[PDB]
Amino acid sequence: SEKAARFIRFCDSFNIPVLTFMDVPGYLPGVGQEHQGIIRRGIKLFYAYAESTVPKITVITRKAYGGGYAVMGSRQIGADRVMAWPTAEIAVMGANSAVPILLVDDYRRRFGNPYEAAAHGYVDMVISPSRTRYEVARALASLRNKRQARPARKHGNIPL
Amino acid sequence: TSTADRIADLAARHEEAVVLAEKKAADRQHLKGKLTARARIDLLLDPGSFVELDEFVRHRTPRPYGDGVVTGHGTIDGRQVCVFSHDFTTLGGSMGEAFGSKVVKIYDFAMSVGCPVIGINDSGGARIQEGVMSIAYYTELGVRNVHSSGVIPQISLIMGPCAGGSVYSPALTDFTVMVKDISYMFVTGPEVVSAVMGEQVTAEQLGGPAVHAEVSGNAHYVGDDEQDAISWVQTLLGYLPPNNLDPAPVYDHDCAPGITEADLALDTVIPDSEQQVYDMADVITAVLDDGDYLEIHPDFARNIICALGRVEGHSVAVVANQPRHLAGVLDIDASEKAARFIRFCDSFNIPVLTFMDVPGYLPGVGQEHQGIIRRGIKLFYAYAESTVPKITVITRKAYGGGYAVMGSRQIGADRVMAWPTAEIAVMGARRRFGNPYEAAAHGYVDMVISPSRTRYEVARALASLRNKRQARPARKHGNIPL
Amino acid sequence: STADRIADLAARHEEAVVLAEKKAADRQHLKGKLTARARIDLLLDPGSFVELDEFVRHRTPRPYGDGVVTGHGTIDGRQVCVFSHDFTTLGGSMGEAFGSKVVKIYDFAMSVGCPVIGINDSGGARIQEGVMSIAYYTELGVRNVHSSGVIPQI
Ligand SMILES: CCCCCC(=O)SCCNC(=O)CCNC(=O)[C@H](O)C(C)(C)COP(=O)(O)OP(=O)(O)OC[C@H]1O[C@@H](n2cnc3c(N)ncnc32)[C@H](O)[C@@H]1OP(=O)(O)O
Repeated sequence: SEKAARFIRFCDSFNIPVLTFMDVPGYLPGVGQEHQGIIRRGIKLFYAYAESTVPKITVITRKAYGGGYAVMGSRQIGADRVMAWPTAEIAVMGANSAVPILLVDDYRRRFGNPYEAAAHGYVDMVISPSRTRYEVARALASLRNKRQARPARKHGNIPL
Repeated sequence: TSTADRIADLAARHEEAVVLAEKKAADRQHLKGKLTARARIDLLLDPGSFVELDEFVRHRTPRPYGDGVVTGHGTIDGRQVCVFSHDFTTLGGSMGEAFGSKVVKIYDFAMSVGCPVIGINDSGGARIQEGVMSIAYYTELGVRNVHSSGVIPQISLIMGPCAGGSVYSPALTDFTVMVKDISYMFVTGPEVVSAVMGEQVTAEQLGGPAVHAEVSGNAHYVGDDEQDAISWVQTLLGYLPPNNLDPAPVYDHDCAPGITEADLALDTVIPDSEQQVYDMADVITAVLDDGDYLEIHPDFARNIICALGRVEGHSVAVVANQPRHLAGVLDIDASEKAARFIRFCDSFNIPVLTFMDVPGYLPGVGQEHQGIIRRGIKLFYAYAESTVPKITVITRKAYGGGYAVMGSRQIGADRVMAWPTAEIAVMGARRRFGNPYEAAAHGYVDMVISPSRTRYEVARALASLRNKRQARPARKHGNIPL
Repeated sequence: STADRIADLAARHEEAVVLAEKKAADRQHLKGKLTARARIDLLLDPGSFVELDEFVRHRTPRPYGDGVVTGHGTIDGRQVCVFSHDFTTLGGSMGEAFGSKVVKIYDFAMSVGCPVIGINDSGGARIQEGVMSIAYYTELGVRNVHSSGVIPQI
């Protein structure tokens, strides 16, 4: 998170578009990461994406769960174009952790695909992987004149 | 049908939304020793000031009113604030689309008029039943935290088990306040940790108030009970402006125009012996009105102090090295605790008052491999970027990089005064260098004063600097190390 | 000893502010002139003067303050910045320490937006310091120019 966060804020400061290739199970839980502050330090990546105003294209190759999906250049966090491969899995959780809240599991493959997210317009395209380059290139071309306003402030108060 | 029928029908829906639902939720949260969402709002807000919004919102597809959250605005000590409060009894407090809509609306209002947002959390995070949609709304909320950052004060009360987005949004707000025994914070709960990683940990070991108040740093304060937490938040708001444009409150004061006994005591507070320590709070209290201050992160990085007080009725931010813990050295934790504090205060135009007694940085493999260079430099960045008035009082040790960082003149402090016990040098030990007079010769300190004049000089410096204005770099934002 | 260190500060304070004022009055009254401090007390409201860089010294006699009294105070309740040359000490000549002290209070006045009164009484440039004395004259001039029409200058 800290590696990618400062990378993104840097690129946003010098107007380099950010292209995200996403396949994320989520944030890493467990006592090691909590006592070291994963809650506020992993969220630095969220701040970085939402703060940025450069064009942002996202390709979802496979896993897209929970906070990982939110942070990794989702549409709601400010991505201009979100395209998904058919192998994309967009859900709040994996089926192994969501269903011990009722093998009524592979009916949780309601979510094992991108088509619910596509139904709500949370992804813009469901493409064959071979068209990725094509679709990235034109998306980047379409976004070069993007302009976005920024909050009126001395500076924000990013978690430290 | 009739007009009277429709008005009686509205009264009936309102009894079900506010009375019946509340009694049901009180019964189920009694199982856990907790108050209800509405009870918490009534403890927080001025009596009779609460205006509830979206009372009759329901999920689309049992569809209770509110979908598990109570939103609205009110006043705290006469000034307007916006509030939302999770209902853990409805689906574990998880956010669905109706839930998220209510929160998104209340945040949009607070951004629109520029008042603080108090979020009262008691939630499992994102509602699994709604899939992508719940994640979408929590992201909208987090985006609004980010666009609010440094624009309106944001305060989170953690008052139950909290996971996922229910800890992610608080982390983006300015202050997180937990409550003893009843609250927790983790990415995901202990049973998911067991099924996935799989470690066998108790909730208190994984993310209890003590873990976050003393180890991770995620909690700025832990209240003994809910009302203690809520009372802390009310006191905190009493120091802060509503937004980053309008001024902080000014209270009247009983400060003494001459020199008192408490001022004279500062002349004897520093021990004669260098390996004897003292309590920096004994210095802090002699300067601040009524000797009072609200301390941020009191149980975390106790080798530095961060507090808000008042000088002549004006809000003042205090950063001070505490010699009673780890000799008052700087480590990673003290650096990041004071760094974020200073940046918050600079965002909201609170002047920073620094008491320096710093022998240097904590040495060791633990510090160096855990990133003391890029994490400790955050305090340097915080000071150098700030434009608020900065006054620094140097009481004793002031060596090397520690001297540089703690609000020296060169890093941008507007006023630096030194006590005769101050030792400003590259390193210690020949004690013709054990004083502030080489620094005073170069002008690096502006004044060498008897300690008892501290309160008098600080008060006059702050007043001299109320109209300070300083230009900022032309940029979208900086690139502070993370 | 802490009490010793405070006592020592009291001693140096009196060689910088009190005794130097006696010697400076003795030599300037001979010429029908007041001293830098007495002029500051005539200018500012009683008890409002806050003196800065009292113990500044030049680098290479190294008197405290290097020949200029600087600080801020009030005139009829409103804030002003002030500097006052001490013609007795080192001729009131422009050195690097001297110029630093005046630059500091000019930066302060530009920072907080208050007028600056400068009381001039000077034999010119400290020649031993060479081009540095020029460098600091120029620095002050530039601050006069960036202040021009922004804060009043007397
Ligand atoms: C600011 C940045 C925002 C970013 C946005 C994001 O990325 S959001 C990240 C995405 N993922 C998350 O937020 C999920 C994190 N939450 C979790 O992992 C889990 O919910 C948990 C750790 C709280 C486990 O809670 P438990 O159910 O074991 O606790 P408990 O048994 O007391 O809960 C009682 C009731 O609440 C239900 N419940 C609890 N959490 C729920 C949830 N998240 N969604 C739906 N239902 C939930 C349970 O079904 C149960 O219902 P019944 O009593 O009726 O049986």
